[PDB]
Amino acid sequence: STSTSQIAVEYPIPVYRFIVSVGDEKIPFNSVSGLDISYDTIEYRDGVGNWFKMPGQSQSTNITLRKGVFPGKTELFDWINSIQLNQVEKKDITISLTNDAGTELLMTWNVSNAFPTSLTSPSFDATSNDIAVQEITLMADRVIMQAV
Amino acid sequence: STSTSQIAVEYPIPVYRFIVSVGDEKIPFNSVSGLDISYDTIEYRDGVGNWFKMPGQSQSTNITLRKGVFPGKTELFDWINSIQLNQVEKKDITISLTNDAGTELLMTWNVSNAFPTSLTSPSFDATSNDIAVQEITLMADRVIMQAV
Amino acid sequence: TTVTSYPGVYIEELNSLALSVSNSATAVPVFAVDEQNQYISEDNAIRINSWMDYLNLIGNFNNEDKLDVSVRAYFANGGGYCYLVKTTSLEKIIPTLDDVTLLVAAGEDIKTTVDVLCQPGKGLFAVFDGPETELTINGAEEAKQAYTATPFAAVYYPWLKADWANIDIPPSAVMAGVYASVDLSRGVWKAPANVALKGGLEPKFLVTDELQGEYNTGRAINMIRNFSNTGTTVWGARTLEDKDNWRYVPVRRLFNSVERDIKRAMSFAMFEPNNQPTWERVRAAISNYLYSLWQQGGLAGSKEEDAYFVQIGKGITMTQEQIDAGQMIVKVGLAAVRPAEFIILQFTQDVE
Amino acid sequence: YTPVVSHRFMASFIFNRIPDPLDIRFQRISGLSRELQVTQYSEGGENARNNYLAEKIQHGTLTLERGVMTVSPLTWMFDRVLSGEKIAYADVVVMLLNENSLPLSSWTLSNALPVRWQTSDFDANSNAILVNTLELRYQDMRWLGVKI
Amino acid sequence: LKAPGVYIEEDASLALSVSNSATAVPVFIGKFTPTVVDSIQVCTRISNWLEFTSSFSLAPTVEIVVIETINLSPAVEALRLYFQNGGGACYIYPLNDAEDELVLAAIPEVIEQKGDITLLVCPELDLD
Repeated sequence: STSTSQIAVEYPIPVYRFIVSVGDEKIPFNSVSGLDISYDTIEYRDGVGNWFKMPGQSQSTNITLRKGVFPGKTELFDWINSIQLNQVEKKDITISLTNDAGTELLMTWNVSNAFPTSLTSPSFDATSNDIAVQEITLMADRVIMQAV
Repeated sequence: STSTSQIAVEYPIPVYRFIVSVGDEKIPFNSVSGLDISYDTIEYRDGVGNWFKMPGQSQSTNITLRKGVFPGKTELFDWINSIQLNQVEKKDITISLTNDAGTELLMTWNVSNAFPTSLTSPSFDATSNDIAVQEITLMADRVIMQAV
Repeated sequence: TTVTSYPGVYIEELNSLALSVSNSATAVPVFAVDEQNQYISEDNAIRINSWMDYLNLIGNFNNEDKLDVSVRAYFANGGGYCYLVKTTSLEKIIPTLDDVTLLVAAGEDIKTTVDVLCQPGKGLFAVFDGPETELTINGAEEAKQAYTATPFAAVYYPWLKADWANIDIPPSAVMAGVYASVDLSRGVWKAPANVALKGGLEPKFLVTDELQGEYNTGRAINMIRNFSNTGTTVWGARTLEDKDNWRYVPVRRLFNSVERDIKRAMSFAMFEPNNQPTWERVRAAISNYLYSLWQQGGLAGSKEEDAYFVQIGKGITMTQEQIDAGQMIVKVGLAAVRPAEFIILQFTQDVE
Repeated sequence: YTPVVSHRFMASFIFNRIPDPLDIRFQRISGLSRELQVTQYSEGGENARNNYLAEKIQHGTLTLERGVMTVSPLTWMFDRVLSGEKIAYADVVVMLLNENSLPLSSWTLSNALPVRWQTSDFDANSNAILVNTLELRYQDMRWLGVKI
Repeated sequence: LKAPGVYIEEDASLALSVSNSATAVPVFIGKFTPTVVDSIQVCTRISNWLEFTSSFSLAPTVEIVVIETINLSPAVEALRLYFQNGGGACYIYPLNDAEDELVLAAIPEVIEQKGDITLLVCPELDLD
């Protein structure tokens, strides 16, 4: 007979309830995926036999976060339209698994300097019951994972 | 108890009802897909360690829009037949999610200078109940997304 | 300015404009202006974007005015847009003005104003001048206590002289150019001493090292002096207070350059719903500012957990009675770099 | 500070102190190198460290290719000097560009003598633009601006 | 205060973690001085470092004996190290006398009344 306060400290947390904060805005997305922390490896072997392994260069980070379109809101396009030649207004993304209503955060992922590439417009077909869903694949650096 | 005027401003819009306007004509297509806005990335790292990321060159756009054949109408072929050596009559494509009857537009995608490549004639087989469906894969530039 | 009638080229001369290049930085000197100046109105702060914009105001340049030789030496060294405020209304206009990071006594006495103006809550760092007479080892106790002991001020003694000027040039003019020329090149955390003076500026009085040994202790007076290798240079990086928390100006100027860029980094949090998802959006807006300051070498240490810390939360730093009063208390810590003031050289004669 | 990208540039020509603003569209420009020639002199008992003596400065050779276009005052200049009519000089101003199409830095290449002029080859088997690899030798280079 | 906006202030205090756990709840009997109420609550429930600062002194109770040998009480400092190693919500029982028989014998009568204590500590140096 476990109580509801032991569940909140022992049991793991599910993916289906999270909030995303793009810069200073809160945009409700459908699926955020593709954030990770990768490194490459350097090997060095010599003669008598010493298999030295060191982690080397930090590898790039591009996350892919997906949203249905809405009749008035055009938010992801004016970020992929804002880019002239060399610079975008880079924002920071905070993802955080929440409570049922968004009154508590449970674990938070912070993304440092994010600029968008590859906005994909929806796939129209007259035989599908889907919602018109678009995605944005923004490249960034330094995903950190913060408790509470 | 939401009304039908809150649904038209809050609820998202579905893919199965759209109109396409090729140049000055209105041709009813079945499935339009493959339009997006992509960019490549330039990285620069130096010495003490500064991982500069800039978006670089705009990447190419080729969309793929699909239509069943009709007994009198031959419209997509006379566009892929119009090309002699170097130039086609380039048109512009406007895609727009609509109301039930086409009295309102809800969100519009404009494609700037479109010329066709790769018209695919239908696949005949005597064991299928399909409709003879052909597709056209036109390459273009500057897909923009316009509200209302 | 000539009127233009026909489309073409006009060959009109204008002798000796003494033209300087426009510069962009983040250091904004409020210039105190003596009350007998005519091209200023009080209870008003006019803005000077470049040397041509000041020269548009006064019309023509003369080397008699204590202000005119002051802003030339400012734009010859560092540049950046400055605010010309008259002294008798300077207590009303500086709290009014945003973009104020350092208050320059041009050639005037501001010691009564800085005591009420410069506070721990504000973001200023005033600079003013030493005495314009020669001062010796014997008068080290008299002129040192002529200033207050606040950690938000720095004093530069030797007044300048230049070939293009007649009146002596006060050193808080050039030291606001030096503060703006070093922050662009080496960042804020490096000391604004050991840097050259441009514009043909030269010190009036020669300073020995045994003279500077008495004006570095306590209420310190930084001094500029010329050397044989490089020429004239700044040779002090001490503020007025001599406690180890705020002893060096790069420590005081970094913490003042941090707070003005934290409070604009998390200014989105104003009038937001005060619950928990506002808080972690605040602790993350600070933490990837301080990390970007960490990687440039602004803080000391080696890890990111000896460098800084941001800790907020209910009960960690704020009580429940602070929630319904509308208060978010944030605790941030930093560990800046200290400069190397002394280098001693031990000369053994017998090599092993 | 932050580096700049290498796909915005324009190069304008100066034919006898008369500027040529019709010919700023180029595919690529060679990048400007200069080199101080050095004579190494080894001497005497000093056989543990080298000793380099300076000499004259050797400027590079500026190549720049463009798609073949309608005939222009640039093309009439090369055709005049490479048909043996008149050996004339032309000054070249090569500048980088900003995002707002403002110049960052410009290289002025005084008294550049048009040396060679080469088109790409025709071939029936592959699809590519005919280009005009035209290469001209300058005798001085005066860098001007910010962000060299 | 009195106006909205940011308020930068220097020379701040030190804060710690909360680290709640309802299984090993200690009680700190020692020389503490209350500052906010001073009157009636014979022992107070704190939950972290902030409820301690909002109720207690952050000041060692100086004790002088007259040629003089002195004594400084580390009960405020010894509780900072409890929150630094682990955490918890300890009851704090301030007791300055330790010679009044009418108060000292009622320590078990009030510490069974609260029904949450598992550990019993004494952060003082003095044997007597």
